[PDB]
Amino acid sequence: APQVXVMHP
Amino acid sequence: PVIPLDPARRPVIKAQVDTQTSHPKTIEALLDTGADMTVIPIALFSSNTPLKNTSVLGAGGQTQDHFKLTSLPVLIRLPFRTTPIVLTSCLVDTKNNWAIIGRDALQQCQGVLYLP
Amino acid sequence: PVIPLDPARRPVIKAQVDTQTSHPKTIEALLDTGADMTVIPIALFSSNTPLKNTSVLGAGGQTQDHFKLTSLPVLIRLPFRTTPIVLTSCLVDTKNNWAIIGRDALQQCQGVLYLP
Repeated sequence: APQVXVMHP
Repeated sequence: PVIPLDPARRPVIKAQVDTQTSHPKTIEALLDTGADMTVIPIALFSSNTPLKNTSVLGAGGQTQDHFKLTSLPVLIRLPFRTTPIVLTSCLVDTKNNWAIIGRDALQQCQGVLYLP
Repeated sequence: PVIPLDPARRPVIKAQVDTQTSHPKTIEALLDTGADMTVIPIALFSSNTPLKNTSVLGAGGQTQDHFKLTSLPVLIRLPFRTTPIVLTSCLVDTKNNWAIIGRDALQQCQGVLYLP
């Protein structure tokens, strides 16, 4: 797969 | 522009996206050096719209059903620039939460990440 | 350095990461403007460490099981630097898939994106 990265709450 | 990196204020820019399926729209997008590929919300697309399925690796593992892949290029215009970025293909978020400008597109803007 | 962005080549760096729970270790980490906080593989912590609960939003939606938060700060040294990034806390990847240097770490290097 391509990668897609990250958020809080 | 120079965009400063801050944990509490995401590097977002306004961007005109042309899906070739309906009139171009303005979205708010995250510049993301950790995205292989660009992501735009399904809401940009007409309802008659054929999209290919695909795997995406995310924070919590590989997702099968969340993202789709376009068949046509997608053109993106950044603020105050006339030439579009043209992506051969790009990812589509079915949940409408991610608008992400990835390295495919930043390569085209000739974007850089700069560490002092 | 100026890192060029390229979809076929992940922008990665070699970083020495200090959990303060086992000896420091140099790992390869993804440089990632689309991350609010840094992510460190659970493997780098004594299997005897306390870790808090947390929820993270990923490409596949919210996850509450996959990432923990650190009880102690984490120090990170980058190539050719005596002085460490200091992270009050950060995320821990329970499945050891990811090492990601995020906007927290990058603020302290004063990294920027640049779009010509």
